[PDB]
Amino acid sequence: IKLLDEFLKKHDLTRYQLSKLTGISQNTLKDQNEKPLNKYTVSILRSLSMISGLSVSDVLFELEDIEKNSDDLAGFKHLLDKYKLSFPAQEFELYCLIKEFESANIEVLPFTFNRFENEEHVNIKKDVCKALENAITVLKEKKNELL
Amino acid sequence: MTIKLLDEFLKKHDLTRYQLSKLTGISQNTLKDQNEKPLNKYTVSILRSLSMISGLSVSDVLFELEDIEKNSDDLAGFKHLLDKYKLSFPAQEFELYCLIKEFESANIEVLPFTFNEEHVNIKKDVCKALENAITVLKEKKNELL
Repeated sequence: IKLLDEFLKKHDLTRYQLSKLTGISQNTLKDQNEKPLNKYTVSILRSLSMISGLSVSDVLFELEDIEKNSDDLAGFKHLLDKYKLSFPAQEFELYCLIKEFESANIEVLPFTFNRFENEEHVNIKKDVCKALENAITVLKEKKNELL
Repeated sequence: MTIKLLDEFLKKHDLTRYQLSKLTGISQNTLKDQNEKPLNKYTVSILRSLSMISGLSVSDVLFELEDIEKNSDDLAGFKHLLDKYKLSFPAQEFELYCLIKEFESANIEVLPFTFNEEHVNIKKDVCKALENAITVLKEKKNELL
């Protein structure tokens, strides 16, 4: 999806402009465009803040939000796309936990749902919400065992 | 001032580099290297690891690090001035800090502001000096946008 370009495009900006403003080379920025958010430096956040008018904090949040929307979310993307559901706060919380584990070099095995998808549900939205809350809880408990 | 950002952060949260290394598997010598870096070199990965161990959101971690950095920054000459007269203007100091770091991220040097007129209200006058300097950097930035 290319994270840097998505942010720039959201604000009607280009890597062309960013390169002229900052002196950062065209190929460096093409590289930057391929990087996952975990590789972004505060320096790049500051450059984007400068050109976009957003605080550094708000730049990071918009990039997180863009990344979150293309992320596998450890298997939940499939479930959310399939059933056409949206739980913004919970999805973001799950995303942040997943990225914490990644930053600690700890693998997060995908949540899987083959029994869930091969069973009847009274309310699918309620049931997926519950599954997402349950996944958040397991990841919090997994984190707690490390602290 | 070349304050050790990582240690200052961890110390404020009763944490050590040793604990951070335990959590993340990042070797203690790598964290010693990390401790020597200015904030502009910090990755989101590091911010996330600090968020994980501290219980603070990534946003709150970033802001704490920025505040630590800002409070030891030369502020293009204003630190000496602010220290001399024992004055504090947190929002204005931070806005000046933010602009300076924007320019540094754009490989643009900010030379220090230079400073015997009469002052009845030194608080007020240094505050305007600071506000004036902010405007200068904003105009300099606007010319580039």
